[PDB]
Amino acid sequence: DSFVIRGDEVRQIAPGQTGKIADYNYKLPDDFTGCVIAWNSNNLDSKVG
Amino acid sequence: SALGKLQDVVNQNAQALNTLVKQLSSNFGAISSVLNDILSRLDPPEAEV
Amino acid sequence: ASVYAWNRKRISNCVADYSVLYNSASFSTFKCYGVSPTKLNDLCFTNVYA
Repeated sequence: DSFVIRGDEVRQIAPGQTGKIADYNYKLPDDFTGCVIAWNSNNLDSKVG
Repeated sequence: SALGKLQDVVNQNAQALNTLVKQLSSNFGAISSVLNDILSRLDPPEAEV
Repeated sequence: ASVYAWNRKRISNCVADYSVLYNSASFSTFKCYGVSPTKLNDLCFTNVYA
């Protein structure tokens, strides 16, 4: 499950979390089995303009 | 005190029931001893604990 | 006020909506500890201090 979010919003992608994108964009179950991969993509998903 | 044995049986049964009732008022390390309070105060991840 | 002289404001006799706090994205940290943030609108309180 792949998506792009901010650098401070990475803590919300976890079971039992509360947040903005945790409610309105992407929700995980409380008994969630599996796990998340996160990395910095500042060189590919950013433009000066 | 002639009928002490029957009264003792009755007292022990009533006292055991009263102790069982009183044990509902203990929180056993939880935030509250009332289930309704916990359910109306917390989300399922922490209310579950 | 400074941290060593933190100001304590008593909240009483009002109807408070915590949606305006939870729905705003300005707050970097919005953590409630003894209560769920979304259940605050369903509760009655006193001894509220800011």
